[PDB]
Amino acid sequence: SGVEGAAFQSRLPHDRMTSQEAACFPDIISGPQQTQKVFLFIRNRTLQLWLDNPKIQLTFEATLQQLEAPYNSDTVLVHRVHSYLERHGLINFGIYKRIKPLPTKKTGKVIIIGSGVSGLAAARQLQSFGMDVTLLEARDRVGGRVATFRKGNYVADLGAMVVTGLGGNPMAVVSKQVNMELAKIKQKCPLYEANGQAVPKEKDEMVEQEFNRLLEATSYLSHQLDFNVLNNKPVSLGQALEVVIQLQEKHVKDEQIEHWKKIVKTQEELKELLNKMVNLKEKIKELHQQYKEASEVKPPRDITAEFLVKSKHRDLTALCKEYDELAETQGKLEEKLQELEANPPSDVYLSSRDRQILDWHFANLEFANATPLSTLSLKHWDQDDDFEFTGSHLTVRNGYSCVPVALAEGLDIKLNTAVRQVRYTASGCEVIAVNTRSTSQTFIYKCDAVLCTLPLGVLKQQPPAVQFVPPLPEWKTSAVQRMGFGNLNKVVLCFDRVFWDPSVNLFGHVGSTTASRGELFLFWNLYKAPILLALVAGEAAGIMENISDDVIVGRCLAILKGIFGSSAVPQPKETVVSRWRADPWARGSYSYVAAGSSGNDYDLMAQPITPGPSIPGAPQPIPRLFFAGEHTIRNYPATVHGALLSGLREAGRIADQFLGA
Amino acid sequence: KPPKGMFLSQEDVEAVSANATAATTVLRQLDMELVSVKRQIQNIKQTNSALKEKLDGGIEPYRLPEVIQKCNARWTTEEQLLAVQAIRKYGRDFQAISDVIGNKSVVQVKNFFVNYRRRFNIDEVLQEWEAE
Amino acid sequence: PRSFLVRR
Ligand SMILES: Cc1cc2nc3c(=O)[nH]c(=O)nc-3n(C[C@H](O)[C@H](O)[C@H](O)COP(=O)(O)OP(=O)(O)OC[C@H]3O[C@@H](n4cnc5c(N)ncnc54)[C@H](O)[C@@H]3O)c2cc1C
Repeated sequence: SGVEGAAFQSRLPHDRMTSQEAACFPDIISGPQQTQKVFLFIRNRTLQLWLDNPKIQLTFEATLQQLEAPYNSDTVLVHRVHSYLERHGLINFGIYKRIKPLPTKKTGKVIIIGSGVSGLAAARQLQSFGMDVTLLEARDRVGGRVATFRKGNYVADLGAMVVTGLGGNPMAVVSKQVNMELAKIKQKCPLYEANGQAVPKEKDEMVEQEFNRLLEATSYLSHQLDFNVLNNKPVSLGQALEVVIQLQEKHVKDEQIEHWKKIVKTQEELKELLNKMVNLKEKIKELHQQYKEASEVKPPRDITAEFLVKSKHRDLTALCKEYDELAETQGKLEEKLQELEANPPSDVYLSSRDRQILDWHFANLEFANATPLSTLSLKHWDQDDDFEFTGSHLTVRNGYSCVPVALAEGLDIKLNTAVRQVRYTASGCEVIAVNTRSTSQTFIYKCDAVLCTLPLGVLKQQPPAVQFVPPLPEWKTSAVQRMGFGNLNKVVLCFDRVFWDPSVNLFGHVGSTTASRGELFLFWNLYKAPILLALVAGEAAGIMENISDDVIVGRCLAILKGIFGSSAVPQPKETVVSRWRADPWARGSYSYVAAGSSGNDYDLMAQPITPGPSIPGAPQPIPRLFFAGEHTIRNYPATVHGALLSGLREAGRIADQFLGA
Repeated sequence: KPPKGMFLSQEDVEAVSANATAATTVLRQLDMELVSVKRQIQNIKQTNSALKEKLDGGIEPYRLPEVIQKCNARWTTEEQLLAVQAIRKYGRDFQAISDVIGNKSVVQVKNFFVNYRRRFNIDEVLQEWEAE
Repeated sequence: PRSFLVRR
C-alpha cells in the first residue's frame, strides 16, 4: 500500500497506535475503534504526503486540502495529528524549503554541546519551533564521528561510511533533501589467507556455515539454557563462543571413543570365537586319529569294533559341522570389523587453518560491535535486531560529511569552543567553554536548557573532560560506567591506478594468530578514484593506535602484495590513519552493549536531569539538562540514523517543556 | 531447539563451566581414554592374529566324505546291535543314533525304541547311560 | 552492532 508503506518508512505500525500517540491522544486510544482508524489514516496519510515530497514544508492547510471525507470532517483532530507529527520530527525534519518564513520573535534559549548529527538534527528542529539555539563544537568542523577525508579528487570516510538500508531509514528522507551519491555494496567478499591464497570455495562455505551455527548456539545457550551468569559475573559473547567450541571439540572426542569402543567389543567377540574354533580344531584332530586307528582294524570285525568306527565317524561329522557354523560367524564379524575401519568419525572439530578463517568471521563480528567479543553482553549484544532496516546497504561516494555540512546551514555554531563545565539550577543553566587554540580565552553561555550530545567516550573520561554542577546523579553515572564504548580505525590508501577487481567492493585478509584477527582484516573500494580502506577491528584497534602511520601502511602494502604481487602494488600517493580512542572529542568509535549492561541503560542515558529547588520548600523545578547521541537511542544505537533520531526526540521533548504541548 | 550439527546439554555446559580449567581437564581425560582404547585394540588384534595363525589350514585334512546310503525299513541283526550300542553311548538323541546306523530315519529309531524295548532291555541300557 | 556485519 501507499498509506501503510508511509507508516513503515516512519518506523510506525500502520494498523495500531504507539505508546507516544496514546500519551498525546488519550481521548482517542481509550475510546471507540472507529475513531482510532480515522486517527491512524490521518496520521498515515499526512506521513505519505511529507515522504512523497520532503523538499518543502507540509503545512496544516496543505494536509487538510489533500484529505478526502470523512477524514477531513474533523479539522481539530487533523490539526492535533499534524502538530504531533511536526513536533516529534516525523514530518518537516532535515533540510526543506519553508513556506511561511520563521518568525523574528524567538522564545527560550538552548545551548547544544556538539555539532555532530544528533546536535545538528536537534538544533534545526528547535530553530524551526522558534527557539534561540547555539551549538558549541570543540572541533574546527561539524559532523563529529561523521568525518570525510578530502585531498584533490580523493574522498574517503574515516567515520560513518554505510547507510544500513533505506527501508524505514530517515536517511532515505535526508538523501532526497541533500545530494548524496548512494551506491549499493556488492555482497561478494573473497577471503585471502596469510600467504595470499584465496580460501577454497568448499572450505570458505564450510567455516562461514560453522560461524553462523556457533553464533546461533550462543543464543540457544543464552535464552533456552539461561547461561547468562558465571562466578557472579555477566557471561561475555566471547566466553559463550569458547564454551560452545569446547563442547563441539568434546563431542568430536566422545564420538571417536564410542566408535573405537564398539571396534574392541567386536575384536573381543572375535577373540572369544577364535579361541572356541582353535580348541574345536584340536578336538577334531584328536578325534580324527581315533577314527583312522579304529577303521585301520581290517574286517572281518565284531559289532563293537564296527560301532567304534561308525560312532567316531558320526562324532567327527558333528564337530566338523560346528566348526563350519563357527567359520561362518567368523566371516561376518570380519566383514563388520572391515566396515568400522572404513567409516571412522571426524579426526578433529576444526584444523589450525579452519580456526584462522573462523577468527576472520569473529574479527568481522568485532568490527560490527567495534569491540572485542569478550566485552559484549551475550544476552543483549543484538538487542536492536528487530528494528534493522530492509534493503541493500549503500555507501556515500560524495563523502558522508555532505550531510552534517548541509544540516549546519543557517545555524549559530561556535567551532573551536570546548565545553569545560555545565551548570544547571532551578532558574537556568551556565555553560563554560574555552577557545581550543588559546585555553585562557573563557566563554560563558546562559540558557534555559542544555542539550548534551557529548559522546559516551567523553562522558566516561576519568578524570572528567567536562564537570557537571551539580554532579550527575548515581543513576546516570552508573549507566555511563556500565555501557560499552568501542573502537574501530580506518587506513585510507590513495593510489594512481586500480590494481584490484573493480566489481568487488570488499575482500578479507586472514590473520595468522587469534591475537591479530582484527588487524587490517578487511579492505573496501567504494569511490570513483582509486582508494582502498583497511579496517583495524577487535583488540588490534587499541594496540595499532600506538604504532606510526608508516609501519601501518607498511603492514597494509605487504598484505596487498601477497594477494596482487609486488609489481602491481605501487607506493600510495596519500595515506590517512584514524585513531578514534586517542581523539579527545570521541574517546572511541561507537557504543556497544557491554556484559553487565542492557538496552535499558540507553533509556537511562536519554532521561533528562531536573535540578533541585533554589530556595528550600519551593515547587519542583522543570528539567534543564537533556541528552541526545547514538548512546541514547536503545533501538538504533551506534548509527547516524540513531543520532539523527535522538536529536529529533530531544528537540520535541524540549519544545514540549519550554513552548508547551 | 539447538542448531543442527551443534551439541549442547545442560550437564556438559555445567561441567565445562564448573571450574576455570575444567574445559582443558575434561578434554585430556578423553584424549587419555582414547589412547587407552587404541592400545587395547592393537593388543587384542595381535592376540587375534596369533589365533588365526594356529587355525592355518582349517579342518580340510580331517574332513571325511559324505555317505549317500538309502534309508531301509528291514532291521538286520547288525543294525539292531549298532542301535543298542548307540542307545548306550548316546541317550535319547534319536538323530545321532540314526546317523550311526546310516540307513534308519529318526522315525524308525523312535519306533525301534518301544518295539524292541522288552527284548533289548532298553530301560536298563538308558539307566547305564545316565550313571556316566 | 549486528547491522554492520559484512557477508550477511
Ligand atoms: C569508524 C566509525 C565508523 C562508523 N560507521 C558507521 C556506519 O557505517 N553507519 C552508521 O550509521 N554509523 C556509523 N558510525 C557511527 C556514527 O558515526 C555515529 O553513531 C554518529 O555520528 C554519532 O553522532 P553523535 O552526534 O551522537 O556524536 P558525534 O558525531 O561524536 O558528535 C558529538 C560532538 O561533540 C563534540 N564534542 C566532544 N567533546 C566536546 C566538548 N568538550 N565541548 C564541545 N564539543 C565537544 C565532538 O567534537 C562532536 O562534534 C561509525 C562510527 C565510527 C567511529
